Amino acid sequence: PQIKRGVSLYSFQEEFFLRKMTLEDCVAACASMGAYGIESLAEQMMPGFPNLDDAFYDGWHAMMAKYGTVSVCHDMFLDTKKFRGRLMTLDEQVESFVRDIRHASRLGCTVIRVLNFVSPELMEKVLPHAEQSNMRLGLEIHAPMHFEHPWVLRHIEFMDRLGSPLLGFIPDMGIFTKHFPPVMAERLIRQGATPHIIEYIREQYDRRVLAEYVVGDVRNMGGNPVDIRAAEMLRHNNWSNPRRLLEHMDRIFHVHAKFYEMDEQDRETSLGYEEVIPVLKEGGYSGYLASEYEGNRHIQDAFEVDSVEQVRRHQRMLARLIGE
Amino acid sequence: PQIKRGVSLYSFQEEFFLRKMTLEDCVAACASMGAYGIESLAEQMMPGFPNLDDAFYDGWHAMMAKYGTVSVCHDMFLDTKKFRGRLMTLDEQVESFVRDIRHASRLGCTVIRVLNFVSPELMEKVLPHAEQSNMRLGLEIHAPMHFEHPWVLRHIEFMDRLGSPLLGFIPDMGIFTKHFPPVMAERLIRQGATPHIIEYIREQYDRRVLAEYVVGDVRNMGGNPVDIRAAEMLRHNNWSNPRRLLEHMDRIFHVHAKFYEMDEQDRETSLGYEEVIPVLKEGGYSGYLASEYEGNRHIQDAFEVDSVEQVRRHQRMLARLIGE
Amino acid sequence: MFDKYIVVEDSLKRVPGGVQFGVRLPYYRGLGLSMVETMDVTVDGERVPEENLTVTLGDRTVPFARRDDETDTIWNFGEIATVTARLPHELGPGEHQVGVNFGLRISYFPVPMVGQDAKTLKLVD
Amino acid sequence: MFDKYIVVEDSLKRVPGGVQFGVRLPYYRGLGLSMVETMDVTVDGERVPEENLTVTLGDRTVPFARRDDETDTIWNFGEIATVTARLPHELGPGEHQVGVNFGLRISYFPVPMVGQDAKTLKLVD
Repeated sequence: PQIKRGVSLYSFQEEFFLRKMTLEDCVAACASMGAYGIESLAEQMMPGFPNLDDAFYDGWHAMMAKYGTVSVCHDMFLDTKKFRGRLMTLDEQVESFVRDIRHASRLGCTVIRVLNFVSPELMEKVLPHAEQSNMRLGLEIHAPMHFEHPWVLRHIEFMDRLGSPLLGFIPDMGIFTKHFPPVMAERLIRQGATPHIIEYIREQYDRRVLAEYVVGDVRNMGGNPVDIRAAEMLRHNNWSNPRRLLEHMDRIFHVHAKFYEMDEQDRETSLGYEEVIPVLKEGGYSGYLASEYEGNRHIQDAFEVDSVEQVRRHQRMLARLIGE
Repeated sequence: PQIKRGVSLYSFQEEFFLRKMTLEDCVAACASMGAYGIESLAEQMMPGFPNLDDAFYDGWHAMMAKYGTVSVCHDMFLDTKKFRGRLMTLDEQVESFVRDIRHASRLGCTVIRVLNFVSPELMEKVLPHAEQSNMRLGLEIHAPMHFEHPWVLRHIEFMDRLGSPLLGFIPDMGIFTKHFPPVMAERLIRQGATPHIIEYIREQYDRRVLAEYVVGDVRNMGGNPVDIRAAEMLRHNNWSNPRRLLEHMDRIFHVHAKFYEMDEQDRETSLGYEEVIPVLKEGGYSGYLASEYEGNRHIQDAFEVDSVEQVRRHQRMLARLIGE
Repeated sequence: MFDKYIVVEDSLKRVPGGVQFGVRLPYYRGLGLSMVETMDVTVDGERVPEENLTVTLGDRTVPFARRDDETDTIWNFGEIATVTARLPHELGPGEHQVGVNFGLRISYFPVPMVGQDAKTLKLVD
Repeated sequence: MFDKYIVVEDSLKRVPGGVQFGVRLPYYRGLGLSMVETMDVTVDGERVPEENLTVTLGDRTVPFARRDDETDTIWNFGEIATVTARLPHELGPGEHQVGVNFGLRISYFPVPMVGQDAKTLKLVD
């Protein structure tokens, strides 16, 4: 009974983009669901970052208290390609990362979502700065990666050597994509995909057939460019072993409860919540599951987006599976 | 000290193709290295399969005795696309598989290399036939797959349910591709690849960067079609966690000791033998490591192939690492 | 992503030597202007070269060709930028087609991230 | 794979209505003839249509267009098949170019596996 419910405000991006919900509107909706853990993206909803003033940070603290919510996680970004013709120097990357540690500290967070692409060497070099702010750094593991991917294995080598409890991981539930997501398949057909070939792709997805086989096969049976791009989604969405989480539980700081579609039954239609949540309980997980709605980008061409409703259903699903 | 040295005769394909070495020549070379375990491909070196007569099988038994070698493993193939416009029926697949069980029995083998693409459902349906011949069925795990790949996870689900000790795995050392194989990179340059871009690809391979990132990046920096195909080899060659083998040791029947290039130092230049062999010892492995030379297909355009020499060096490397 | 929202309705206005209109960035967070690698603008199907384009974000107007120096000028999430197109002739009244094709230099993505939109806008006075 | 060995040296011979020559399969095991999905043959750069091609493996000669029925006829590993090309005119003496482009229907591979070769062969008498 120690798994906690939260929401990444990324879930409300469509309404925030359209100026239908403010930053505080998002937090309010979140508290109304009993999802008191808040995850935020300063570069998404806090214009003026990384130059936010004490009036903002004090106001965010007062907002959290007013709603009974907790500022849990800050999601950093790292624009290594900010300068045309080159990448940031390692020192420029450290400077950018320290920005986010400072901000997460002032926001009251206990963990930062470190982008999946961040190198072990950068994690190592910024560690003293994290230590000074007692800030956990959780590298996101998202599709098509998993805890046995060689990039993650190399990150683990570094964390084993450094021996710091502040370095760890944030699994994204898209590494538990059990079925080809329906809203993805449906948008592909709206874009002109061949329905017979989409059905082949969805079937082969469930069968766990190698991605490169499905791609070449769709090519070989005369798939159009949309069909081929549909097949190539198998390179970007994956199932992984849920019991592998048990090996890394001390480093699992936070979970991105990614979802695309909650049906009227309060069931998520493609991601492996019923397999993963029992494992987190078996492992003694005491962190947050933070709703991360991404259905908007797939349905927005033909349907109104209702992120609050989708997150309400998702939170009811989480509560049931946690055993509240 | 229980790991045994063997050779898959696939290692000598170039000389066999060119009629420089007979089937018996291959076995003889193998015994001359103290690699007494023999793995063979009937569809490669035994014309007339699946209609070999008792004179052949008795002669193979006598050959094994003459050289002190052991007929360990038979490598099956399954031509599901034998009929144009359709796949074999499941019953046709069973019939083909039973051919190979029968042949492996008559050849004296204790294990069959089952092609990586064979479905769990076929493994399940042919199991009674394997049981009748007490024949182990080892599904090959080869790149880009690994023991946590969802295809393998599903195979494991079936074997856990069936509860038979005859169903298992044959890891191929290409799932321990530590570096981009030099003979592969060199042939790509002979085919017209850009040397600066090849160096980027080899570096990113060591860095464990996501395959799709490397591919898109090579595309983006102006790579020619050969450069792009070079980048796409990251989808077909992978590193995996060597300690994962410990979880599955009771089902690891045999190991394909794939290699591409043994240098003059008796070192394999890209595959993870020094990491894997200690794990097999830690796990109590008592099977064979069977040399599987594949360098021929990459070097044959510009260099003579000397498979016996390459396998001699490989066997010396295996002996040293096993601790003979 | 957010493609249907790139060209802002009711925003086409005349300026000396051309027109201005509102543009939103098809991305889920704010992005420095320097990583708007391409923004191909068409007016009435005719391309506006990069030398005739300026971007206004808040109180800062920058020539599009100088965006490389705008590494920390943020095109905020959902923020409408005023894009100014210098044109070779005055635009008559009524409706005109405005097209914008974005390619974004996203650091964790290997190729430009793309978003495209076109809308029929009336010349609002 | 084995591409440099597809066209067999010293094997070009006249037959009634055309020529024959030796061909090896660019694959690492024997394969049923029915999965030789394409075998594009050129003589002197001119394509030989599939209806003018036959394959002889051992004592069996089959028209290439009927290979679908040859599911169990094995092109063995390294075995030289005699490919017979019916041509529209007699071939003069001396050297001629023979090209073969294979596409193999390999069951564990999603697209045709390819091998190609061309050699200058002398008309051996």
